[PDB]
Amino acid sequence: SDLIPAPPLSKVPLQQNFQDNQFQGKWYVVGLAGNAILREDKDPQKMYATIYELKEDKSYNVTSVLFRKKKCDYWIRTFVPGSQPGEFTLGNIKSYPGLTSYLVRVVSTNYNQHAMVFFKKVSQNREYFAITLYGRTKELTSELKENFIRFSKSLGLPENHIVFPVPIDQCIDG
Ligand SMILES: N[C@H](CO)C(=O)OC[C@@H](N)C(=O)OC[C@H](NC(=O)c1cccc(O)c1O)C(=O)O
Ligand SMILES: [Fe+3]
Repeated sequence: SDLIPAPPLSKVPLQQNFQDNQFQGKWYVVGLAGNAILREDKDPQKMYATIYELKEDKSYNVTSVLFRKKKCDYWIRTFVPGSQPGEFTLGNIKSYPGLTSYLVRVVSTNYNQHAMVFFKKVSQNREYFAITLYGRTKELTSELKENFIRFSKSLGLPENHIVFPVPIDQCIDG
């Protein structure tokens, strides 16, 4: 119940010329970091997928599919376009008990291989933040992973708060 403080938004770059149409589709979480994320070598974090779908109103339908307790859970929420392109807020925030704020900032992406996305939420008055290294495939170059590690560290996170989920085939394919 001690959190590393969220960084100031100045330390989180924004992906320039964000193309919402090109960001659509399935992304694999090849890297995950955050002040509430901890490496667990006893029971390692399994890889999951997050699928982005533009609706007519240009807001995203965001579905995360995860393999947990031998079934696939489906975490659904809406990302509403924020102050500038590549920046979002959470739609229908009142339906999530405790949530007072939620921010999404796409830091960098080339749209067809990889992406880094910054998340910040204030839940039960506690300020959580996270970065995900998204991949179009389950594997990415060690270079991109090291860059993700360097970015996470630049935001105050030590490497025991930086995990690389293990590739799986259940649920996240198809
Ligand atoms: N189900 C998967 C793990 O199998 C999962 O929820 O991990 C993703 C991660 N973002 C997360 O939700 O874990 C920590 C959790 N959430 C965050 O730290 C978090 C932080 C910033 C933005 C978010 O949407 C978050 O969910 C928490 O508050 O304890
Ligand atoms: Fe979450």
